[PDB]
Amino acid sequence: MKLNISFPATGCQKLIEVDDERKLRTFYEKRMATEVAADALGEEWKGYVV
Amino acid sequence: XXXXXXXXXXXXXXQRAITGASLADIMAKRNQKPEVRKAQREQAIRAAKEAKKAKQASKKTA
Amino acid sequence: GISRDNWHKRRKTGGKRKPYHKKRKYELGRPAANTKIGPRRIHTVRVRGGNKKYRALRLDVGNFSWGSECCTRKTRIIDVVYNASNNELVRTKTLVKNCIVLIDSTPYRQWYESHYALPLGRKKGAKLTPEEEEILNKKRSKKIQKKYDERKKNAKISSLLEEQFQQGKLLACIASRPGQCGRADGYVLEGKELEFYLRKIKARK
Amino acid sequence: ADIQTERAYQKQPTIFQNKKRVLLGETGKEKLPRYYKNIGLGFKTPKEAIEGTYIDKKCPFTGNVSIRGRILSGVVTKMKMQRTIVIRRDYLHYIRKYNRFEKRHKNMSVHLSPCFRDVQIGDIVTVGECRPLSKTVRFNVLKVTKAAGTK
RNA sequence: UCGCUACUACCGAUUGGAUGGUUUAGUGAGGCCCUCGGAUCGGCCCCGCCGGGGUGCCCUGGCGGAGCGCUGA
RNA sequence: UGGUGACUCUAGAUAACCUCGGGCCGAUCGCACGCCGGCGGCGACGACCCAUUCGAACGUCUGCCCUAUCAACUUUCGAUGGUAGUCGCCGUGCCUACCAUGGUGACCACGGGUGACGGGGAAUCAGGGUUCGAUUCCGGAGAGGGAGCCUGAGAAACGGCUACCACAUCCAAGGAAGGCAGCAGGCGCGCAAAUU
RNA sequence: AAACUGCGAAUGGCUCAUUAAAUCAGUUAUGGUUCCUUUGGUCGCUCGUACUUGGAUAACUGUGGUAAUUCU
Ligand SMILES: [Mg+2]
Ligand SMILES: [Mg+2]
Ligand SMILES: [Mg+2]
Ligand SMILES: [Mg+2]
Ligand SMILES: [Mg+2]
Ligand SMILES: [Mg+2]
Ligand SMILES: [Mg+2]
Ligand SMILES: [Mg+2]
Ligand SMILES: [Mg+2]
Ligand SMILES: [Mg+2]
Ligand SMILES: [Mg+2]
Ligand SMILES: [Mg+2]
Ligand SMILES: [Mg+2]
Ligand SMILES: [Mg+2]
Ligand SMILES: [Mg+2]
Ligand SMILES: [Mg+2]
Ligand SMILES: [Mg+2]
Ligand SMILES: [Mg+2]
Ligand SMILES: [Mg+2]
Ligand SMILES: [Mg+2]
Ligand SMILES: [Mg+2]
Ligand SMILES: [Mg+2]
Ligand SMILES: [Mg+2]
Ligand SMILES: [Mg+2]
Repeated sequence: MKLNISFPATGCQKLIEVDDERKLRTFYEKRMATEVAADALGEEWKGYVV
Repeated sequence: XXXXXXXXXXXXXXQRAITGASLADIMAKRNQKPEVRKAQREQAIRAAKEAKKAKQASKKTA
Repeated sequence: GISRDNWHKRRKTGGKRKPYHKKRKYELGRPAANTKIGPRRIHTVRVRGGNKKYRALRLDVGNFSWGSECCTRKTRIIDVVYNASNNELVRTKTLVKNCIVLIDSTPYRQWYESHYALPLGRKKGAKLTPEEEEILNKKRSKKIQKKYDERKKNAKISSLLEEQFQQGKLLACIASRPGQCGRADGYVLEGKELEFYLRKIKARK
Repeated sequence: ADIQTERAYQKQPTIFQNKKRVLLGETGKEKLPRYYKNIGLGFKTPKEAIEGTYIDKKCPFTGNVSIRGRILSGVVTKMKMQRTIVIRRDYLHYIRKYNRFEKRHKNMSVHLSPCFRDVQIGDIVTVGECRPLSKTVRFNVLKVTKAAGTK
């Protein structure tokens, strides 16, 4: 699983590679265009909404 | 047991510096007040009117 | 798709012919557009030459001429009474050309009572409302009363029509084919045909 | 009455009957004005059309069709179809090799306005061509001349 | 006629086989039409708080927060 | 008002209608630059609707090779006609509904066969014929076989697409892509036919 | 250059499997229809932000995926 992440207001991107089953647990059984806060994603994220 | 709620999400246009004018110039011209702009407009308008009647005299000269 | 071509067919004698060419665009048939009474629904089709055919799935209003007194008003359609083609088509209430239909008497009776200042389809109970009495009984000026009085010689109506108004529903027939046209428009049944069709629908019972 | 056989009402599409009148003119008579047209090639439209009561849309005189095309003649053989007859045209086809003709014939189905009547098998009918009326019927009967043995 | 050799076509069980063409019936991919469906994407309103203008309100602006409000695709 | 051999024609008058899957009315481009803060010359695209051109599509009349070891054929599932519709770009059993019982046939229908695309033509010929015309012009059909549609003024298009059947290419085995009856050229078939 | 838009790709080329009043030929009709284009006609005939209006998207920038494509 790779994540392709984008900051619109800044106008930037990064390709992150995530292998953790939990981090993806938060994303499974999800439809497109839904908002999930990225928490399990890492320590830094926290209040980040994706 | 069911979901009756339909979420309404909002769209926001942020600001970015456009290449050749940094966010300081965009905001410098944006936040410029009505006195400043009205002065600039009427001054450029009168400069243009003078150049134009000068070129009307330069039409009738030739 | 549906080919309205002639070459799938027996000869005059009846020997079947083997088709020389496979089906051509211009010989195409489309599916049947059946037209029901309800809130207005219409689908544009693009046809040969690139022109728009207006197709009617649900109709409500249609406009009609009351031919005797030469008027035409935009009315609401109620029901399909009779169809020469198919009884099945009455049952599902389908609008085709030349099927027969009930319409609101209302805008007609209004026009009429404004033209002739006379009672139409009102109960013998005679009960009236202020607007009605001010339109019908009204007030006149000399030149006016003479005009209206001069028309009063003219306006009398076939007993059949008269009754229709009393019931609120008029018998009419559709001259335009909504299927290709997009509107169901037509004329009120007067006189001989009216009596005829009345005989057919009493015969339907 | 007797004019209306069919499920639908039988009209003359271009004429408006229901024009209202005084009760003094209703007692006089009801005569619905015929629509009849003069067909062009000099066939006088028969008396029986212009007076007559019948209604046939496909008749050349009292109805909507236009006679343009070939004008042919033939002889009536079989009339059991309603408002149409089968006439046969005979002719001689020349075979070059043998320098002689052979006989031949063709059968035309052709429509016949109810104004003409007493049209009797084996009599000469002159027809003119119309736009297609039916599957096999492209023609229309313009005038009927009796067989040679009429009395 | 019989006999010998050679070559053609014929009858012949084998419900003989093969292919082609139509077609009865059952099955029925895929488009097209109709009735639905409604993931999502908007717009208008609803308020809160604040800034400018016009007279507590009105016209705007700036954000935000929210409603099974009601509309388009 | 005007027009035909003939209109239910063209034009006129009256009442209304007008599609949210909307009809017309130009929110456009260039080159010259001039005139009394205003005026405009030439063009380019657009556009509803007439008319016109290229057509196209259905009809009319007459014409085709062999066959009886094919004599009756079609019609419950349209055959033939009637009446009203639906569908279509319109005329029409085109299709539905309801009636009628027709229509074709020794003047050869119907059925079968064709080493059958039809013509313009070719070969051969005193006169008459017989045979051949896949092939450069005109018309028709078809793009492996059938079917079904998008797009458009115009295709039921195959150097578009969607299936099924028959074939066949790539694969990391998950998937993807095919259509020379265009030119070359290759295989096969064959007595039989040219340069990537 | 590219990309959006407009137009064209329905012609032309090939072949002769099917197809027997069918195709086709001469003949006529469309008063029973459709017609890009071209040519001429029309285009203030309607009585009811305009000195200019709204949103998006491609090339382009960038982050990517798949063994594979004129994929996205
Ligand atoms: Mg057009
Ligand atoms: Mg079956
Ligand atoms: Mg299906
Ligand atoms: Mg009929
Ligand atoms: Mg009809
Ligand atoms: Mg039937
Ligand atoms: Mg052949
Ligand atoms: Mg030949
Ligand atoms: Mg040839
Ligand atoms: Mg060749
Ligand atoms: Mg050719
Ligand atoms: Mg083709
Ligand atoms: Mg091949
Ligand atoms: Mg085009
Ligand atoms: Mg095809
Ligand atoms: Mg090819
Ligand atoms: Mg091609
Ligand atoms: Mg080749
Ligand atoms: Mg060899
Ligand atoms: Mg050779
Ligand atoms: Mg392009
Ligand atoms: Mg062009
Ligand atoms: Mg023009
Ligand atoms: Mg890129």
